Amino acid sequence: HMLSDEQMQIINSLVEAHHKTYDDSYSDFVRFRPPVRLSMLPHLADLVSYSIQKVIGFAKMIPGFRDLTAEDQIALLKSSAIEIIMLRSNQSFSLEDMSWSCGGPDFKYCINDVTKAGHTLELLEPLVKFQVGLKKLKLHEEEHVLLMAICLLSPDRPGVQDHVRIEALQDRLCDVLQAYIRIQHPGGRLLYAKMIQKLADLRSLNEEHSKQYRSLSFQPEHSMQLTPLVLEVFGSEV
Amino acid sequence: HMLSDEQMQIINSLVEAHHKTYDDSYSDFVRFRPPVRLSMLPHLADLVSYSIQKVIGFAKMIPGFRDLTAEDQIALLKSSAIEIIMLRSNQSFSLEDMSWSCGGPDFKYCINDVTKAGHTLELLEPLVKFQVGLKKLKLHEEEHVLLMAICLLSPDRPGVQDHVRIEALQDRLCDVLQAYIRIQHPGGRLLYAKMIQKLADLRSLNEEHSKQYRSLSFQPEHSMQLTPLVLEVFGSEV
Amino acid sequence: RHKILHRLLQE
Amino acid sequence: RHKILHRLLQE
Ligand SMILES: C=C1/C(=C\C=C2/CCC[C@]3(C)[C@@H]([C@H](C)[C@@H]4CC[C@H](C(C)(C)O)O4)CC[C@@H]23)C[C@@H](O)C[C@@H]1O
Ligand SMILES: C=C1/C(=C\C=C2/CCC[C@]3(C)[C@@H]([C@H](C)[C@@H]4CC[C@H](C(C)(C)O)O4)CC[C@@H]23)C[C@@H](O)C[C@@H]1O
Repeated sequence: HMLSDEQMQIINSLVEAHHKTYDDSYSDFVRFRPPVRLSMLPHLADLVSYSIQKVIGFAKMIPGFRDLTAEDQIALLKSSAIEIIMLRSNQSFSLEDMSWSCGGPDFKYCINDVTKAGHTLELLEPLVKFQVGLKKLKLHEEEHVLLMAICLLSPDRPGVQDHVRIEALQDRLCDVLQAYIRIQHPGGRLLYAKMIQKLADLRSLNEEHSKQYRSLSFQPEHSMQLTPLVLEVFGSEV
Repeated sequence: HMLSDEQMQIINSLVEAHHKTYDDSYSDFVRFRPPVRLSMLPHLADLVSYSIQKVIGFAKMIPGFRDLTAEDQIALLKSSAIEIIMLRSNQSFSLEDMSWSCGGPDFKYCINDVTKAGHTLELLEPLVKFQVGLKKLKLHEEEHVLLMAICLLSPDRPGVQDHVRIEALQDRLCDVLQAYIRIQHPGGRLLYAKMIQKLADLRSLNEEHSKQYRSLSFQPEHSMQLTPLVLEVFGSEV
Repeated sequence: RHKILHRLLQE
Repeated sequence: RHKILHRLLQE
């Protein structure tokens, strides 16, 4: 069959929200502290902090996210932030160079660059393999933003209070996605299942990042290089 | 008469400490977030945060500062930091341009630049007049570092516990300074009194900065642009 | 708690 | 309190 008017509206809301909160020019990157080849921590902390602001604004056009309590919104953002960032970064990832190409050579981040920001191959290896698998799925823009909104409105996050409601919005987004794939995506007959498994990958990426971030945020000579937003969001402040 | 061996040692310790913690090349400035013409807040926050690290290291070669309790050291640094920074910045201030010239044109800060970092002429006017008066005093390098060490080891700071001891080290530094002026500074017969009055100026500059910083640190869209070190040091965390 | 997050979610 | 200051004063 076809998609309802309500699902078309949700799709249009989501991609407009992604378009407003993601700059294909990457021109704001000149305002981060410049990269140096833990030499990359200042630049990459700025990059993530900037990305967190974007993710907050994207969240902010998700239909129904705002109508949740401010505590639920904070819970959802704090535990899903790094996953949305990992997800959205696939738009700059390129299989030809196996890295993220945002500007010229200064703003291209390969594995060795992230190494010099306090992270090991235990995170980098699954992360790059995640970007590779997700890029080969060749998602439509609608599926990409749908996946990000589904990932963020997960009710199985610590701290969420109104599970019922969040799971409800997450379910309606899953049905829009599942329907958009079966109608407008040729040969997507197993795609949705694979996307749902990408979410599970993000959970394992999340936990190893949360571990590695802890060890660096617990050393003041390193956590002094982070930003207030990063510390607030990635800290266990509760 | 002449200066004792002990006072020569103190002088040499102080200027070596200043030389190690102050870079006339200003070449680390490329690693701050770049200035933009509250557009200057990110660059100037980075500049101050970097300067705080330097001031800590300078403090760290002051003979006797380390032998104080770690709480006294924190008390002394938290309330004197912005004053030492105002003082040390006179080395880049130039009367010919009425601003601080550190790099090329990007790293020259005139009054309008600081305006766009959340500060009013109520602070900027006395600050620039302070830099002007202090630069026309044409201090020797020894007097400049002596003045900074005296300013930091002031026992009339909130939070200090061992007044006796800090006032003692402050007194010995004042007598070294007073003696160096009368022996090695031609026509300095009123200079020391004027330097002591510069300290009083710093107190009034300190308080108006503390007020203006409060109003900006209380707006999260602005305090998110500060650094962890700046927030820790300039906050009333106690 | 979460001074900046609150701020960025309002407006 | 003052996690970074403590750190930068040691060493
Ligand atoms: C953040 C984005 C982009 C890339 C993101 C990347 C690629 C490089 C490595 C990054 C920055 C990860 C690292 C683990 C960084 C380095 C340090 C930082 C903290 C949070 C301090 O651990 O995380 C997080 C997402 C990873 C570029 C572009 O697609 C925009 C997107 O929002
Ligand atoms: C910090 C130094 C230099 C200049 C310092 C200046 C000149 C420009 C204006 C500055 C940065 C003042 C402002 C009030 C800045 C801007 C915002 C920032 C905070 C602390 C956020 O209020 O204070 C502090 C010392 C002022 C340059 C050089 O001499 C090194 C020296 O340590």
